[PDB]
Amino acid sequence: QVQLVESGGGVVQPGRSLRLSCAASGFTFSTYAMHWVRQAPGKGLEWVAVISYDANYKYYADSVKGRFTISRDNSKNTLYLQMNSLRAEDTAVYYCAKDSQLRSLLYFEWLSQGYFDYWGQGTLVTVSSASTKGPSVFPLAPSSGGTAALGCLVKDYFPEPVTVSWNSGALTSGVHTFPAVLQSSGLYSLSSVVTVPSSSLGTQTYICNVNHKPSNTKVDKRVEPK
Amino acid sequence: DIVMTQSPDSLAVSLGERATINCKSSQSVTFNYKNYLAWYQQKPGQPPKLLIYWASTRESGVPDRFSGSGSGTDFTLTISSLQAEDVAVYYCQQHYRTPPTFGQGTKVEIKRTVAAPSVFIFPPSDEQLKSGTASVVCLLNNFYPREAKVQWKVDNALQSGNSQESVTEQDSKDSTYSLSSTLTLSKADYEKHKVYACEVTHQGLSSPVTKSFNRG
Amino acid sequence: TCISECITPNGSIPNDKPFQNVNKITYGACPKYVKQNTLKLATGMRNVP
Amino acid sequence: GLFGAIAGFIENGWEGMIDGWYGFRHQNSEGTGQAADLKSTQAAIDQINGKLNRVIEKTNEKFHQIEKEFSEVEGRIQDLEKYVEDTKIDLWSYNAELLVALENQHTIDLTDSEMNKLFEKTRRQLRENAEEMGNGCFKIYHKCDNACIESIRNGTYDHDVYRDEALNNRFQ
Amino acid sequence: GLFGAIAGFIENGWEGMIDGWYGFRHQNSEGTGQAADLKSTQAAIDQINGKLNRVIEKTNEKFHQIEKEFSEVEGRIQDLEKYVEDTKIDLWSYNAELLVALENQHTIDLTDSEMNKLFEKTRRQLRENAEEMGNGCFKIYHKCDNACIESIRNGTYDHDVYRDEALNNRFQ
Amino acid sequence: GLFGAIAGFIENGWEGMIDGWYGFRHQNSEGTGQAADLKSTQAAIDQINGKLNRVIEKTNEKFHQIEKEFSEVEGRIQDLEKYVEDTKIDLWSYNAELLVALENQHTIDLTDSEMNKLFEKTRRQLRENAEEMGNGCFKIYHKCDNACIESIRNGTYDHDVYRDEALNNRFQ
Amino acid sequence: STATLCLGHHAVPNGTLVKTITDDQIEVTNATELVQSSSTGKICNNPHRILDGIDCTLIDALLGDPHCDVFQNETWDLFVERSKAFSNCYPYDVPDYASLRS
Ligand SMILES: *[C@@H]1O[C@H](CO)[C@@H](O[C@@H]2O[C@H](CO)[C@@H](O[C@@H]3O[C@H](CO)[C@@H](O)[C@H](O)[C@@H]3O)[C@H](O)[C@H]2NC(C)=O)[C@H](O)[C@H]1NC(C)=O
Ligand SMILES: *[C@@H]1O[C@H](CO)[C@@H](O[C@@H]2O[C@H](CO)[C@@H](O)[C@H](O)[C@H]2NC(C)=O)[C@H](O)[C@H]1NC(C)=O
Ligand SMILES: *[C@@H]1O[C@H](CO)[C@@H](O[C@@H]2O[C@H](CO)[C@@H](O)[C@H](O)[C@H]2NC(C)=O)[C@H](O)[C@H]1NC(C)=O
Ligand SMILES: *[C@@H]1O[C@H](CO)[C@@H](O[C@@H]2O[C@H](CO)[C@@H](O)[C@H](O)[C@H]2NC(C)=O)[C@H](O)[C@H]1NC(C)=O
Ligand SMILES: *[C@@H]1O[C@H](CO)[C@@H](O[C@@H]2O[C@H](CO)[C@@H](O)[C@H](O)[C@H]2NC(C)=O)[C@H](O)[C@H]1NC(C)=O
Ligand SMILES: *[C@@H]1O[C@H](CO)[C@@H](O)[C@H](O)[C@H]1NC(C)=O
Repeated sequence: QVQLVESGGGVVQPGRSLRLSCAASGFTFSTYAMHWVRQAPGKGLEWVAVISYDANYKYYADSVKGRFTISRDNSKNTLYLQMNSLRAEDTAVYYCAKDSQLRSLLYFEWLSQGYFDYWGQGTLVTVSSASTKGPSVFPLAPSSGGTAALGCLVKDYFPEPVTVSWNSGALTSGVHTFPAVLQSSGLYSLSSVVTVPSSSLGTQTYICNVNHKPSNTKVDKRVEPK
Repeated sequence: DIVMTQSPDSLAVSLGERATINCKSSQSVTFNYKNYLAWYQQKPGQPPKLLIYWASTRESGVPDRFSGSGSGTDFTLTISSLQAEDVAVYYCQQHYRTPPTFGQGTKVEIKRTVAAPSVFIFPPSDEQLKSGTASVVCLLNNFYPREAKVQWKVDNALQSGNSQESVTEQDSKDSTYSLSSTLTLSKADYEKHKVYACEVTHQGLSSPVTKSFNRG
Repeated sequence: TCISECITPNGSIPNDKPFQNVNKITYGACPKYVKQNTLKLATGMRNVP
Repeated sequence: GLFGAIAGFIENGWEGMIDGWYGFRHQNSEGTGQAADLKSTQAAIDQINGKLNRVIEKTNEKFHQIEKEFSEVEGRIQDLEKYVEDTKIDLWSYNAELLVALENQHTIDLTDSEMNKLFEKTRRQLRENAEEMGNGCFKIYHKCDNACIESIRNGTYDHDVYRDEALNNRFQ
Repeated sequence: GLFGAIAGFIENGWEGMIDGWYGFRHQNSEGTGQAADLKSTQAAIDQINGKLNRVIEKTNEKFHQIEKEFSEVEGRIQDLEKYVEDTKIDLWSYNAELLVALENQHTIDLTDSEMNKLFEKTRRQLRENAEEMGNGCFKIYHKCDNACIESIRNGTYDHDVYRDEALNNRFQ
Repeated sequence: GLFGAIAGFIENGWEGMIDGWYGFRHQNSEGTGQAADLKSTQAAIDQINGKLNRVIEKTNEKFHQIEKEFSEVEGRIQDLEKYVEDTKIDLWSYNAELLVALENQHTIDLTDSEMNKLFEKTRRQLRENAEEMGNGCFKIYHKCDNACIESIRNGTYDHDVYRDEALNNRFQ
Repeated sequence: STATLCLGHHAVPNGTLVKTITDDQIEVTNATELVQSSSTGKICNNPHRILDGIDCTLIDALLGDPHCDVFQNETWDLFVERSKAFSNCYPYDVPDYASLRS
């Protein structure tokens, strides 16, 4: 059945352009309106544009007014969205959504839309002037307790993701991997930790397996006492 | 803009009891006997699926325990008995006037038995101290409820603005959360003060717990 | 190379309207051939200046 | 049109109304001005959009269509194959011409109705404080400043607050 | 009809109005007389004109029509020839019987509207100086001569001139 | 409807009215009650009736029908035999689909119209004794018991009895 | 001191959805169905006169096939040819069988 599939986001410096594409399938695309709705990181839903089936009424939410332009190709069944003059505030994942109402008549700015019927994959658009750095994997030293625990702080990398595992994936239970956080430098860091039995803080050696595909970086640290 | 206000913010109920959420509109979103309001579920790392439309019809796929209700200006979503595949944010939306607007979102977690954290502090790594700046770390392990609070103290000077944190999702076996915290300083200021400590205060701690190292 | 459901001998035509006037010969799910070359359905009110 | 609102008792249309389809131009102490009434404007648009979609849901996906041109003169069978088609086309057109007509007649009568409906709804809301001027303008009989006015536009106007003033302006 | 003036709140119709289709009948200090209102008698006749004219041009001109009566029994090719025409016929007959039924209902309701339209044209002119008895008749609340009746009917009444005179008769 | 009484200024309909389609609700000194209006109910039903009867005096009493299912693949004659039925059946659907949809939008707007009619029969009774609240509700301005408003219901209301009281309650 | 009178109309707890010119679906207090969609399952023998052919085709009946001579001289309004039917005599063809049945 219905299926929307978004395309072509990523890293993009401020003031410069980019254009997304949603490739619809499984319904009569040409007889329905389409929307773009974005979502700040770990925040909420904003509405961005609508474009009628006609292709001839289009309205934008004020934040993206007149930088963005919502465009539509009812022959090739696919919805576009030009993002000129981007900036920080625009960082979000971007979603195409299908209008519920059939051959809607968006004769005006305020007229009522339909509900959002099906949504797309989603596509991430990052807007920063940082160019790529790589992860700087430091360990975290054991101590006292009942059973203590040890990890790997991964400082200054860009952009996400970074992906960890413990001892080639041979250790999984007790592992926690904390969502990243953007330092004011613009580079992300994350934390990753595992609690373990104390009765092998010497014998059981502990390699943590970091990766950052966007710089081609691979590290492997070890985790020891003292 | 019509302001959609959702309430309450976070929820939490015992897996198999009732949960309930409110969407409050900036003005009537009812018109010719239709209530132009819809409700969306959003689990993480994913888009939203449509839960309810026209205030109270279930979208084909949804199971019979979800229910929209209300008319005009107050509406109320209802999970009659919260199975555990419900933990998501829940967003209400109006589409009666462009710009369509959304509620802020109501995260619903699982209520469980209280759970103290387990606190570990870490000093900055020998590899790091070679390149200028210095990082301390604090780890709160499998605790519950979500609302813990770390406070850094450089020689008992409550710290602020240099520290960041993040938390994990709710776990799919214990339902505790878990928190990491990163006090970043320069090596400049690391070498002045000797006693580093993070003071966790939390429901399962009858009084604040402080974990600390000395530098050597 | 192009999508299009409705074939005439004059070429393809789209089926978004309910009535064609291109050719009574028609393969595919095509609007019905009517004699008139134009029929306008009013979508607004009466105009008065 | 059936109701006499548009194209009739309302002299002509306002060419400077771009926000919507139905409106309020006024005059009081705080100058003049215009504003579009949406609850109406949608109401009509709905009905049109609605019949629009009713009108278009069909495409004659019917089987093997016979041969309709012919290379040679044949007789009885060829003759019937033309007559059948000729006759089909003549009806389909009759249908086609009648649909546009009834629909369009209705579309007009419908937009007329909505005007009148607004104008009634308002007069009611104004219980005993104005009089129908005749041309689809009122004469509010007190001092109603731009504050008060919008109340009447978006429904909130409480008539009792004024009455005293307006009863006296009317019959004294 | 829909608007419920004719065969409705207007008891019945004037078999002795012979210069028009809608009009007035007075009783004043000077006696008793009657006049047609032309404007409305025109616009009611002018739609019916168009309507008729629309219903008419329209005549089936094609094309070497097939044989329709038959002097042998031939089974199948004939069996079809008849059923093609037999079927066509039933269609047009329906096609027809609908048109007339539709048109009329409307012709009847538009003529009704025109009356109610003329009722509300008057009402708005006599702004305060009269009250609807509900038998399609006003009770003007002042003294009004043949010159003032004929001034109402030709659009030129002046509510304000007989205003004060009107209110005393109503209220005190 | 087009008149905007039903699902219009008449907020919503009444489920506690089992003896009639349209009707009355009072509140007063003595108590509060409800009665149906029988003429306007009968009015509406008596149309919807004839309407129905009209929609149905047809059933194709013709006439040696032709073969429509098939044992073989035969080419030309067979093809036309199918085209001729496949076509008829397409038309006769359109016919049906149009019919209900017109019939229905009228059947609706007509009953809306009747609710207006009852409303204008009632205003015109209460000449200067009442005011339109705006929600299908009249404020009378005089003391009116269960025998009084019974007059109104059964059309036997005199308005001059109460005039002096009502006027004084309204304007003073 | 003064009364209020209110006019109104009735409703039901479950109307029917009908179609209109403007609206696809819209709920009215009651409907009725114009399309017959069901059959008793059996042909009635009144008021038309039905001849049940059983294992004979009408053409055979006419031609006079042995197991069809039950039918000589019979008269019918509607002749009901059964799918169980057969022929059983010299093998024949009738060009324009089509028509000779009709
Ligand atoms: C409005 O009128 C319609 C018909 O015009 C009403 O529907 C009718 O309901 C009755 C009683 O329930 C039905 O009678 C019988 O129904 C059962 C099957 O459930 C069976 O014993 C018989 O087959 C028999 O027909 C009836 O089917 C039905 N209509 C007609 C035309 O026969 C409806 O009750 C009314 N609407 C409301 C809201 O009351
Ligand atoms: C489509 O092609 C056909 C093929 O000829 C055209 O039909 C004829 O058009 C010409 C030009 O107007 C006339 O001389 C003939 O009278 C037409 N014949 C019939 C039987 O209708 C047709 O014009 C073409 N139409 C379009 C829109 O391209
Ligand atoms: C329409 O008819 C009226 C009513 O009789 C006419 O009234 C005349 O009006 C003028 C002033 O406008 C006066 O001299 C007289 O009272 C009337 N004359 C006659 C002979 O009756 C009038 O002609 C028309 N109205 C207008 C505004 O022209
Ligand atoms: C309609 O209702 C009225 C009032 O309810 C009825 O009037 C009768 O006569 C007097 C005159 O107002 C009333 O007080 C009584 O209630 C009625 N008495 C009798 C003996 O009938 C009457 O039933 C109806 N009107 C008509 C004209 O029949
Ligand atoms: C009436 O009987 C006819 C058969 O003569 C039915 O038409 C068949 O229906 C099935 C199932 O829907 C289809 O696969 C075909 O279109 C038909 N079969 C054949 C062999 O032609 C029809 O469905 C029956 N309907 C009722 C209401 O009794
Ligand atoms: C109508 O709009 C104005 C502000 O432009 C104000 O009088 C009032 O808040 C509004 N009324 C309603 C019911 O929203």
